[PDB]
Amino acid sequence: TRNILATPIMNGKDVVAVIMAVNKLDGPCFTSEDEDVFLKYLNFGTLNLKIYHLSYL
Amino acid sequence: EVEKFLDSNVSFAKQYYNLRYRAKVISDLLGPREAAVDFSNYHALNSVEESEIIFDLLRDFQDNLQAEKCVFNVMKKLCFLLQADRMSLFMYRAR
Amino acid sequence: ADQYFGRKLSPEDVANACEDGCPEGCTSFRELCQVEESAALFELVQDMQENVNMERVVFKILRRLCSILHADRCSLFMYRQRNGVAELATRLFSVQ
Amino acid sequence: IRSATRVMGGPVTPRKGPPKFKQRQTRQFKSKPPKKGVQGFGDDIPGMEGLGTDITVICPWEAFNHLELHE
Amino acid sequence: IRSATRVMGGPVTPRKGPPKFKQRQTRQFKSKPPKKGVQGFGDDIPGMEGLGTDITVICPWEAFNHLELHE
Repeated sequence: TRNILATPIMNGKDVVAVIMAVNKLDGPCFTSEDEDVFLKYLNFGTLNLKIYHLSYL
Repeated sequence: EVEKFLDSNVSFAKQYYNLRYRAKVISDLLGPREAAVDFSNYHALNSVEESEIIFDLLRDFQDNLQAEKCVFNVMKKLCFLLQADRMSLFMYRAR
Repeated sequence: ADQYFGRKLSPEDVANACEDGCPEGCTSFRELCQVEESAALFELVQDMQENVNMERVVFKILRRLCSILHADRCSLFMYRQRNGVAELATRLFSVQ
Repeated sequence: IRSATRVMGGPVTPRKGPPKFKQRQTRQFKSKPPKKGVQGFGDDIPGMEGLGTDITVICPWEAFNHLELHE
Repeated sequence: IRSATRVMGGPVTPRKGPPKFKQRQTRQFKSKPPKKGVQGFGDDIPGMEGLGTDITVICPWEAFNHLELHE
């Protein structure tokens, strides 16, 4: 592994999971414009993981 | 410059495009904005690029779902799509 | 056949009646890449109708997020606590 | 194949050391510290937050906090 | 105050009749009938929605499910 990009997923003040995006293929490293695509596209998976966590409780 | 017009085939084209431009479009569609559709004319029932109502509805699935504003917001557009005058919501209980 | 980046981006204007334009009303590449994403998003919302599938839907989100970023692999770690200490297990590995 | 993690026996772990076990739950209270900024699903249950009484009785002056100090 | 329903002071009903009050429950049987329909959120709790403890005791032959007729 050479490059890494990761973020947590939060329910209130608690953590539920962690996601990773190892190993970018063309540039030397991940640019700064991808860090907003990441957050704005994980907004839908956040809802599903929060629903799963709530159903488990 | 102009000699680079082998693009009469659409194979390398749209491939370069989704390689180098999709990110900006998908990052501005999902950001804070407002839909661009006229809501007075009752026109064509709809078109295909015109279905950005899907994005407008997804934009509110972000946080702290109040469960009252979202239903109101979807009904306020379902009223326009159906071409109806009034809509209402009844809730279920048992005593 | 080669890639000359230059700065010429003007060949992204309105396109004439051409092939691979099956949707009705698309007049630009932007419209195509918008409608495709909208359809892909309406799917996977049709899959949370009943019996929420934590494994399946996240898998289909990751398969798209790996293509968008040009990355080579992706993953998912779950969080749990045993006798007071916290730890992170594995639930999805090497999705490509 | 090999489940993509290349381990078949059981859960493996990087660290090693002496085990640590938990203490029993001796004393309980009805109170929690005041709330933080952000909230998520399942954080509004009556009786599971606060001090068990309305803030009026603890702070009577806060009752008519609408009117200023002029009166 | 329009109130969107033109009613104030209390709920209104189309028809009225003599009151009916619920009856207690005594027997409290454990088991439940077999489950049919779509699942939906809020089901699959282990202890509930089941008969007895396990399937094997109810149908002792069911252990040999994968086997064919001839054996």
